Amino acid sequence: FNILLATDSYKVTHYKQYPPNTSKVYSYFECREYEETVFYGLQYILNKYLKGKVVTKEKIQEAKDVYKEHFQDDVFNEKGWNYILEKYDGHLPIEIKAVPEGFVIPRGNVLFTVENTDPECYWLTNWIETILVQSWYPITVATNSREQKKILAKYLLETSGNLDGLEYKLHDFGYRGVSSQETAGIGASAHLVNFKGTDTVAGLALIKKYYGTKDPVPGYSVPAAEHSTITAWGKDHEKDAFEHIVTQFSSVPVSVVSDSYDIYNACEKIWGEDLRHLIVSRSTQAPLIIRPDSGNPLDTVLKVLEILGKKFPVTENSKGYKLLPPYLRVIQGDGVDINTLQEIVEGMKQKMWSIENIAFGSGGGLLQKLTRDLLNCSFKCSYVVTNGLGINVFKDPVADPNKRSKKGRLSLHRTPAGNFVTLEEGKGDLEEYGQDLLHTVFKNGKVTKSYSFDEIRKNAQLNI
Amino acid sequence: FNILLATDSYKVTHYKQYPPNTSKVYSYFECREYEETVFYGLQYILNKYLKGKVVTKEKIQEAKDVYKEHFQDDVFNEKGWNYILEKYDGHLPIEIKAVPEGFVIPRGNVLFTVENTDPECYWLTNWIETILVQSWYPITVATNSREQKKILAKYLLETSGNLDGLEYKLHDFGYRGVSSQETAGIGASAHLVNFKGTDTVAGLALIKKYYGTKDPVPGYSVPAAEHSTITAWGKDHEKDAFEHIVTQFSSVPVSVVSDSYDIYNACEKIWGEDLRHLIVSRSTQAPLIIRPDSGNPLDTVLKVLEILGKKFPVTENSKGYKLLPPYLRVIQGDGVDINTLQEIVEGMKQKMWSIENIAFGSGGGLLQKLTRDLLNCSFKCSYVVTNGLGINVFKDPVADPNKRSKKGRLSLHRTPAGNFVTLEEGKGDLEEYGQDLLHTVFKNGKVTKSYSFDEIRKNAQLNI
Ligand SMILES: NC(=O)c1ccc[n+]([C@@H]2O[C@H](COP(=O)(O)O)[C@@H](O)[C@H]2O)c1
Ligand SMILES: NC(=O)c1ccc[n+]([C@@H]2O[C@H](COP(=O)(O)O)[C@@H](O)[C@H]2O)c1
Ligand code: BEF
Ligand code: BEF
Ligand SMILES: [Mg+2]
Ligand SMILES: [Mg+2]
Ligand SMILES: [Mg+2]
Ligand SMILES: [Mg+2]
Repeated sequence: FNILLATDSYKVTHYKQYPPNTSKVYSYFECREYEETVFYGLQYILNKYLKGKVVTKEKIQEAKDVYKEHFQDDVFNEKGWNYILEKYDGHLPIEIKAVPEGFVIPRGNVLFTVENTDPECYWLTNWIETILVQSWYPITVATNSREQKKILAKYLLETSGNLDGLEYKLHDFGYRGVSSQETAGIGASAHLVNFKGTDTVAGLALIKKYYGTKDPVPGYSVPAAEHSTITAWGKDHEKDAFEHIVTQFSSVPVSVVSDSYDIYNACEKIWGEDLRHLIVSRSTQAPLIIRPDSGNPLDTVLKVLEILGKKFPVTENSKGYKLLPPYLRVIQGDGVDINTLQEIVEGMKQKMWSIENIAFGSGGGLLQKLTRDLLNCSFKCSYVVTNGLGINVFKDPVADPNKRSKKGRLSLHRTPAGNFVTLEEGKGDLEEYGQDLLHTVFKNGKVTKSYSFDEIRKNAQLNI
Repeated sequence: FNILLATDSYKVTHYKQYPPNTSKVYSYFECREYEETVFYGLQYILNKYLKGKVVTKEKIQEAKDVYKEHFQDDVFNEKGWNYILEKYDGHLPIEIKAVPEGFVIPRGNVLFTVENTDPECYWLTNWIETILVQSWYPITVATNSREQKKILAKYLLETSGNLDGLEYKLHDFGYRGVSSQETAGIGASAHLVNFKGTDTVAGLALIKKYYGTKDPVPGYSVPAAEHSTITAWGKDHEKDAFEHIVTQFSSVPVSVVSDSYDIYNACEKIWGEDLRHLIVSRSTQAPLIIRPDSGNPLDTVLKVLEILGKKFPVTENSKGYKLLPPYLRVIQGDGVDINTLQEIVEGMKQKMWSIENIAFGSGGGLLQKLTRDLLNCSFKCSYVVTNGLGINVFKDPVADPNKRSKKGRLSLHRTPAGNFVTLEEGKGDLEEYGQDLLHTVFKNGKVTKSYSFDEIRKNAQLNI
């Protein structure tokens, strides 16, 4: 990896465009006005890409040669990058201040700020915009995952009276549905801020290396079938497949995809009659988890539950909702996103089925069908010093007040009512709102403040 | 990177679920029934992740330790992975056959197949489903980018009579808007199959390393301002910023973002009056490219063109469409996706403006706002050998015929009319349809057939 080649091309040309005698460029990231966002993922970027000796003679030469062809011209700031190599042993003279990871902050607040610590390196602040702005992704995954946790918590509490099992109710199925291995690890880690169930194994190593947990692993899975392991037996032998699988995994939970040919026949006849003896004998710690995977998600879940309710001994819990026996559960992992998850739990509640009975899997909805524009994430210069004079700067496009940016040096504060406010124009310096909540997390090539994954999870808890 | 940790967790458990006495599992990828897809990106995955010694004693131990905690149980196929290590020096006994990269194939056709070449490794075929299915991403980017190229070609031809400059009409702005550095390189390389202009520098090294071009670089950029380089001058000094910037880049094309405060004022008064003398003196090879970046994209483009056409001499080309002088062009890089791109070129055509006048930048629309479901990309087992007998297998869920998969051994053929057909059930063996278009690209740890990026671009060309 070469940081000289990890920016938007145009930024290679910007050192020639700032006002002469500019000594400081100061910029900030916000999720510009999903009312609150989980701040998560900057620490991964600081450690993997920004800290330590990130400039060498070889990387400068590599970049020089690439840009000469890419621009068909010499624009590359060879001298400026060489200055960093010679003066600072290739450590970036940058200071980044940030809200603690895991913090849940309303939209429109400063989340981190970036500025150069050497006047010669005024151009460096925005060089690294591109790489820092990618923090949008773990923020957005963590935020959207937490929003689904809120929905699940509301309905689980209402239909059952407690939150038991909540952290296992939304399982990450998105490894194949993301755009890369690196994205899989980042997104899966962001989901694990809120939940514990994951099939996206890449998330584990990332958390272990960059954040750390008291537990050996931050997430867990269970054995589960896929269509190849059912259909390989042949269409006439779906029962033999089911029997073999539950018997191989007789003492741990096992998920078995049941819709290869006819989900309703599988539930009613195969599970509900032919193999019923192998289900009712299972432990509470080792249920069969039936997995439909096609059809209208709500309609399918309701009909599956109706079928099972007729074949197995249903109880009524203390809230008056129906509950399958403890050895039998359902997981819906097709077509799941925040919208359909809401539709399913509401439809279940309306038909008097406890949310205890169900869990969800989600792949693309969880890790891929998200963009930087969902929380309007963006990074802008708000302050410059030119000719020794500090100036508060901003953009304010006539036709889109939504793209208006903040002015001057920024700080994040608690209000007297304990909400958040971002103070502009250096007004934090007046101290009418107590101390700035941002902390220096990176300075001159070093990570200066860090959070464990356990701390992040605590910061990210729901109010309930 | 450890390929034992690069699968969906449940696949770790599948070796215990297939029918006993299974010696072969054979699987295929399709973009299940955007009528045609550009096949691109597999060669990256083969080289980066699948080839050579990918199993070691250490990687086996690491996976074993991780999975023991992840599953709270010892389900991991240590023996099976050890067998590959000892027998094949850690090289995967897998054969993959694929349509050539760059090929443009209608939906619902086999694009590649995967099978194990050693009966002991029947479980391996689908172990690597997760990593191979990520090919959805470069396929989908390449395909969506090419569809935008078709729109641009149609309107450019209609309004100008030719396709000159077509390959520079859609510029990749997506580096900050994708989910990771790795995704940035993959996505950017896929866009470069169709176009030559990019700010996502990461795409260049990926192409150079995995594909190769005769040209020094596969993509190019031009100097361009951003809001920090304009706003840093202070609000009252926008004209000074513009002047400094066009003067710094007087002999190459230069893009200058013009909407920091009031795009219409900037066009009519700053460029069109105060600095007009610095614009009309510019070369045809070094135009000013004015960049709006806010507002309704269609309304804004049209109003900018109207303003400019009143301040600069406009000609009428041989097709009857209005053309700005050659030293002046516009780039619209906000809110651009395939739908808004079509709306803008159509709106322009209606107001009699040549598409020669305009180019586009697109970030999230081009590289992030895409999912595996756009082309319905899926990987399924279609054939297995159990007890020495081959059986054709498939899923066919009752409530969604769209998830029905193909049966048996597959092959891809030209039809007598020159179209494509996927033959099922090993019917390609009858040779009634000319030769199979799938070629072995990977076998037993070796990449056996490779394509240059130049060949891919040729394969992916538009008809016209
Ligand atoms: N453990 C599992 O059951 C498991 C794991 C990974 C993916 N999947 C598949 O993921 C699909 C959902 O993916 P999307 O949410 O990306 O559409 C489901 O159809 C499911 O079959 C299932
Ligand atoms: N060379 C350039 O002009 C350039 C490069 C990269 C990103 N951008 C910015 O990208 C934004 C578009 O990004 P999205 O398409 O992801 O929304 C534009 O508003 C533009 O300012 C511009
Ligand atoms: F494994 Be099935 F095709 F979702
Ligand atoms: F650089 Be601008 F804020 F698009
Ligand atoms: Mg599925
Ligand atoms: Mg912009
Ligand atoms: Mg934007
Ligand atoms: Mg699917």
